Amino acid sequence: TTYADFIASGRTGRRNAIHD
Amino acid sequence: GNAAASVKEFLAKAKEDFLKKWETPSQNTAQLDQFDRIKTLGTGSFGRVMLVKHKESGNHYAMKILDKQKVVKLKQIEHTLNEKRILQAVNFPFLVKLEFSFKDNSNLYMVMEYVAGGEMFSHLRRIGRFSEPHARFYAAQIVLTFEYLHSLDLIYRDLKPENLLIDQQGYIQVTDFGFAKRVKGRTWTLCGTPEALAPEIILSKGYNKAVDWWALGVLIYEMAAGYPPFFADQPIQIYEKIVSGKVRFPSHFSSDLKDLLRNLLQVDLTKRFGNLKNGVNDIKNHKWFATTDWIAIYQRKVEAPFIPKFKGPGDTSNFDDYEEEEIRVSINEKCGKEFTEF
Ligand SMILES: Nc1ncnc2c1ncn2[C@@H]1O[C@H](COP(=O)(O)OP(=O)(O)OP(=O)(O)O)[C@@H](O)[C@H]1O
Ligand SMILES: [Mg+2]
Ligand SMILES: [Mg+2]
Repeated sequence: TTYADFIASGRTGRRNAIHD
Repeated sequence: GNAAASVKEFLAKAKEDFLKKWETPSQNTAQLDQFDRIKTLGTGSFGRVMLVKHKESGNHYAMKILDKQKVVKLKQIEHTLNEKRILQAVNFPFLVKLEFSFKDNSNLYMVMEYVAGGEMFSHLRRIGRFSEPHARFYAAQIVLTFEYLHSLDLIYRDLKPENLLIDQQGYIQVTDFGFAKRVKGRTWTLCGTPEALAPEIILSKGYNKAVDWWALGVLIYEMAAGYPPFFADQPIQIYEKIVSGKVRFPSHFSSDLKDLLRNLLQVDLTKRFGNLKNGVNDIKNHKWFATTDWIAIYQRKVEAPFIPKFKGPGDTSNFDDYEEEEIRVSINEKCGKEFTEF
């Protein structure tokens, strides 16, 4: 499921900004 | 932000109020030894936000601490000046209030109202996803907030659940003006958070306030689905998906929600809602918002989806725990000229 794929991903925690 | 006290007339007065403060910003309205620092509430890519107690009043606040040397290293000098100059000048119910600001040899400090209900992020991840009425309640507040900010020629540029706080009445407060900028033409900086970037940011094209309306599409999706519309293990894989811009929707999304999101998550700027002749009204008058009483939201008269549990003014139970670090202050001033206006 899309949910399962998200939960198994590395970006389920708090996300940093990008810059530069 | 301060509670509510024609729309064109309101916005005209709001602009006059903003510009006075924009032109003559507040500076140096507290100092470090006026506060006892208690606990870290959150960290982001740039700063650490601590719960603090102001000694003379007994009031709690949320103090954002930025290490000047880190700000320089990460090339955020102008952005940080933007952040403080804008935040001290704005006034809207769903924007966090800057109560004090100051600097010392080592750091910059922005002391905000403490918004005790936690990040939307934590609630969202724990419960999984929000119902459409719940998501809509939060989304309406962002729509109104962007109408306000954009009317002042501001772009916000970092909409995400990590930068949204739930207050004691269950309403939203937007925090983190780190990428906010006052701009009348287009701008070019690659900044934001990968999941929320509009395609035109990623493609280095030049962009405007329409990127905030994209980001609102991302937020509404994420609130209602429990995951973002474009996710992967690394940013570059996210960008490819954004630029592909095919969006797929959960089975449970209403037809109205899908239609709204197709119009926000729209790569074509001639078609993206928020960016057309009728401006924000294309969003406000969309079927998904048919039940939304816009003035009642502004006046905080709508029943909130939930009121966070609060056990005293210094309770931090709605925030994760963070590793603490000493707040060093050198005997030598760092970066004095760069931050003169802070
Ligand atoms: N007024 C506030 N009350 C309570 N907690 C707050 C407040 N302002 C910020 N926070 C918390 O501190 C965190 C960091 O603040 P902020 O987002 O402004 O820092 P940042 O370094 O600019 O983050 P980012 O990586 O998104 O750029 C927030 O995500 C939130 O958890
Ligand atoms: Mg942040
Ligand atoms: Mg930031």
